[PDB]
Amino acid sequence: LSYRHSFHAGNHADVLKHTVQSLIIESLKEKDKPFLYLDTHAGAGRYQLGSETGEYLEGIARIWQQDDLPAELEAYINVVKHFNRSGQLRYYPGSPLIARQLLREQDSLQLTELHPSDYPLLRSEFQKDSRARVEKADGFQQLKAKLPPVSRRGLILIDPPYEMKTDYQAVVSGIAEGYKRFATGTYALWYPVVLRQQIKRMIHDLEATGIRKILQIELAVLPDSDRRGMTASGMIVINPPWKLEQQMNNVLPWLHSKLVPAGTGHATVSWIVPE
Ligand SMILES: *CCCN(CC[C@H](N)C(=O)O)C[C@H]1O[C@@H](n2cnc3c(N)ncnc32)[C@H](O)[C@@H]1O
Repeated sequence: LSYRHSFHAGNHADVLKHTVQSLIIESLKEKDKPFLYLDTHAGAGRYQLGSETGEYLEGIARIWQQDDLPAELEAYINVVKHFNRSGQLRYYPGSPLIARQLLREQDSLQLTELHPSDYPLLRSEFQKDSRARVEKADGFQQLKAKLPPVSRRGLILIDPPYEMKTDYQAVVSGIAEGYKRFATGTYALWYPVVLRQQIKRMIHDLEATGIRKILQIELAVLPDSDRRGMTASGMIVINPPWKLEQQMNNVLPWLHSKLVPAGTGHATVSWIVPE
C-alpha cells in the first residue's frame, strides 16, 4: 500500500527509455489489432519522488513543462502529467505504468519482477487490470515462456539493472531465445555506459546472433569515461517501427539540450545492423 522511492526515477536515462517505449507503443496502436507488452525487469510501477531531493530534477523536470515540447514526446509527458495533476512532479511512472496508460482495452501486458519489495506494489498496480500478468520470476525466462504472443505483434522491453556483469551477456542470450520464437516483434534493450568496452562486447555478441534490423539510440551526458560512472545510456531496438529513427533524430537533440544544459556529451542515432 506504500509506493516505492527511487533516487534515479525520471533521470536522463529514464527519459530516453520511456520516450522510446512510448514511441514504439504508439506506432503499434496505428493498427487497431492487439499486441503484447512484455517487460522483463518491470520494477514497482511508480515512484514517489523525493524524501520527506532527487535526480528527476535534472531529468523529467527539465522537459515536461517546456512550451516547445517536441510533438513526438507528447504521449510520454501526458502519462507523467496523469500521475502528477497538481502540476508538480511528486510521482514518476514506471515502464509498466507507461504501458498501462498507453495500451488499449484489447491489448496485453506481461510483467515480471523478482524482488519481494516491488512485486507486491506492481501486482497491485494491475490488481484490477486483466490485461496484465505479474509474476515474481526471472524475466529473461519469460522470453522463452511467453513468446510468441497469440496476437503475433508486440514490444519486449528488457531493462536490466546491470548489478551483475552477467547481465551484459544475459540480455543478448535472452534476446536470441526471444527472437527464435517471435522474430517479428520489436525488442528494446536499455544499457548504461559505464565502461564502453563492456557495451562494445554486448553489441558484438548481438550482431553475432545474426539478428538484423538493429537500431541504436544513445544520450550521453559526458564523453566516455572511467572516473565518472554512467556517462551515457541508450536503447538498442530490434525490428523498430520505421518512423522511430526520424522520430529520434527529430527529438534526441532537443532532449540533450534540455537534460544536459552544460553542453557535454552527444546524442546519436545509428544502425548497428542494417535490414
Ligand atoms: C535500470 C533498471 C531498474 N529496474 C527496472 C526499472 C523499471 N522497469 C522502470 O522502467 O522504471 C530493475 C528492476 O529489475 C529487478 N530485477 C533484477 N533482476 C531481475 C530479474 N532477473 N527479473 C526480474 N526483475 C529483476 C530489480 O529488483 C529492479 O526492481
